[PDB]
Amino acid sequence: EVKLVESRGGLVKPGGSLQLSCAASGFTFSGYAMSWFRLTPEKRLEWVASIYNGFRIHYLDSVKGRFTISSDYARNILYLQMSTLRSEDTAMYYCSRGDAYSRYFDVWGAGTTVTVSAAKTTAPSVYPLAPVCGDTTGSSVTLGCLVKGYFPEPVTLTWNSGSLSSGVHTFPAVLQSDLYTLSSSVTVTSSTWPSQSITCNVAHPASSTKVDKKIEPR
Amino acid sequence: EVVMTQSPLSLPVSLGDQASISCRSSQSLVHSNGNTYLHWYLQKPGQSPKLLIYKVSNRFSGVPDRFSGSGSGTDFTLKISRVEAEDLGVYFCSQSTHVPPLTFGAGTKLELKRADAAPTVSIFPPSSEQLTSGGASVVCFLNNFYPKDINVKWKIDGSERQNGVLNSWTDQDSKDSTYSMSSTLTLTKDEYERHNSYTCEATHKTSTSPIVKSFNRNEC
Repeated sequence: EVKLVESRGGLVKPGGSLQLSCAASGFTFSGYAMSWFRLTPEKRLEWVASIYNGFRIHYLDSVKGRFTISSDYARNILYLQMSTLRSEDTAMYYCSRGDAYSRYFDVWGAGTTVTVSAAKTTAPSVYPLAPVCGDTTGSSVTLGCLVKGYFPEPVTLTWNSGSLSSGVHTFPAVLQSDLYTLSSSVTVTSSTWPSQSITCNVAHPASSTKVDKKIEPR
Repeated sequence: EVVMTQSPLSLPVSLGDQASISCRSSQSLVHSNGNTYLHWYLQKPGQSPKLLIYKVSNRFSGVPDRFSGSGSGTDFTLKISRVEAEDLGVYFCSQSTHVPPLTFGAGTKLELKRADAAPTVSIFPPSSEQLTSGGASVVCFLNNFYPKDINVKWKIDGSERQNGVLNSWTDQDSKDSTYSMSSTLTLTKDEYERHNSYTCEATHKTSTSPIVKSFNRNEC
């Protein structure tokens, strides 16, 4: 195959620095426009920088003076030195090979995440969400789990250790006080709970924490 | 600085149907050399972007003949003759005629159509565990609804509340094609104990009136 092996990303505090890289496999950089792109949290695709045969260099205005694109044509490795990192730089970065003549980009590396934040590794608080008084006698009943104040992403949430999969909705995390908050709901037949137990399992790799929260009445 | 505008932002279709996505540039993309550097890419969840069409109408190697591109100057169109499941994702147009910088449109999400469905709404009070820490989050789930457009309003003791609300939306469900949303109103324990009536109101096309779920704190 023809591909671009991307380096691992990282977590960095504002003002900090980090270097990304990609190695070519199955081809050579010579003649191509090697570039860096990024997919922001808002889900917008942005061009960041490009370099051609080591003598033509361009930068997105917002990164001039902070980011440096360079290339080793001998080893065929592309680099992106990011300094004076800002919160706005948080995104998924992609290196890519573009045709110099037609100006399109056909070969892309896998996304590499770069998060710029002052937050420290924090385990999440896992709160059980039990039905209000009166909504436990319908055909089905919905229970929930609120995972609040963790950093960094991600967390793994399951219901009944994974055996309960249907009728589940786990929502994308949102930032709250520079920390992440996520929620998940599970809907089961009215006769199931609480005679049968329902438990929210939350794993947060970063903090080596595993929290299981049983959802109980009242 | 060439601005790229795609229409629509979301395109629901049924498998087998034809689809058309539009892209407009703020300036003509015809280069002085006569070429028009307008391209179309597709990006699926968890994957990197994939080139589909380059220079308006050139299908890239390996791309199915169901994809075709047309247009000129400032207006372009990507067409899919017969939509297949693998085609679902976000389509981006991009220009490289006036560079730097190379620019992209905001993208168009190709999604699946299905019958309308009213949301199943559930409201939850702050947990005793969270209250002990001085916080009070009231949560509302608006599940399995269609179409995706929906509005949520919070009321405390009957009055609209805007501060402290955070929302999250799921992508279209792969099994039933519906959408879901979670809305959380976060207050301090102090504020929560200051009022009694908490209400989550949903406005959706499936109802002329907002769908309402509520509870009173002093009851639990």
